[PDB]
Amino acid sequence: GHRTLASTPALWASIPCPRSELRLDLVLPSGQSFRWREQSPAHWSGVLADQVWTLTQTEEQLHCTVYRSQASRPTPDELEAVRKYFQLDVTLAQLYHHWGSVDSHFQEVAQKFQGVRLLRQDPIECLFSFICSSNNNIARITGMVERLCQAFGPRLIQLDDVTYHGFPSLQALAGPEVEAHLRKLGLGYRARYVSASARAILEEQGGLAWLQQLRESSYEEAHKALCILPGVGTQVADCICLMALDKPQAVPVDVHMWHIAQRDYSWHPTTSQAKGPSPQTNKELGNFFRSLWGPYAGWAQAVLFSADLRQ
DNA sequence: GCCTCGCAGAATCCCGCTGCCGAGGCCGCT
DNA sequence: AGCGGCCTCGGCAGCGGGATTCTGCGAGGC
Repeated sequence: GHRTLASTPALWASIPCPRSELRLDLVLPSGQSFRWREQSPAHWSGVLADQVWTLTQTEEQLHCTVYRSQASRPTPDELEAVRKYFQLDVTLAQLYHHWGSVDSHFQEVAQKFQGVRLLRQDPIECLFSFICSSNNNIARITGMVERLCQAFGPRLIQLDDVTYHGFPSLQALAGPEVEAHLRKLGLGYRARYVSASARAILEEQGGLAWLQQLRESSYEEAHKALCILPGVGTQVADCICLMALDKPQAVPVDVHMWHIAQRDYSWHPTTSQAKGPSPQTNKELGNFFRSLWGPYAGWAQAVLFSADLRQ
């Protein structure tokens, strides 16, 4: 079973994270990832780097525990791994103050919202998780990615309901027949969007090196490089850039963002000739959000997304 | 004696949207 | 002067499971 606060008191790891800077219940199930579930209150669990992670939040600290194989006191290198995963070197209070000074709508939204953060995931993990998250509700994608991880991932242990697996290796998905096999599992057409976006990594773009060299490249170059891949449009390209490549200038634009804009901000496509999902409208909204907010507008977008979901 | 209220069961919407199909702009050369 | 076709636009629609939202059916009792 998933570890509870009274399960194994010597199997935790505390890191400094105030509740004003971050809130677990508003970030992880808020579309940004699809490998974390809740069983007990204020608990989350998902596999990263072939290791099961369980996260909970106290008033001023974040508590962590791991499943691998029979050892406690997780090593500080994984603490730095989750620190990079959670942008703990970044401060959000000053960013909230900046946004409230420039625009009072974000302050009114954040009058009860304190700490909608963003993550920084592995690009293979985040990319393949967000392939099958297009035109799809969160719970379906969560079960969807869990079933894919069961089918193609190295399992760890059956933890009282369902086995947990490492996220599938890139050699496991770049083969043939995988589209039909995952369509049997129920990925929909996204299965094709996985297959065409697996071999293209290793057979036509240059392997894992081409993708891993994009974490220090320029914005538009990396954006177009991800957009060339099949199934990775501008929304998931910006999602990968923001949550796997450390590009805080990127604002994801989706159904929630556009409903929020058209109902709260009175923004309409000026240069564009329509009001429907389109790359020009996405670029216009990105430029507008960057100009009105600044260089870190994706984080304010994340707060807006968490506000949209819990309402 | 039929019509208000409940009530179970289909229909449709929806959800963190890309690939392909219409379309102007830019070149093309009669 | 005459219209063919490359290149980023705009509009859906493909894939499932859960909510709404309609959509017809029993009891009734004024």
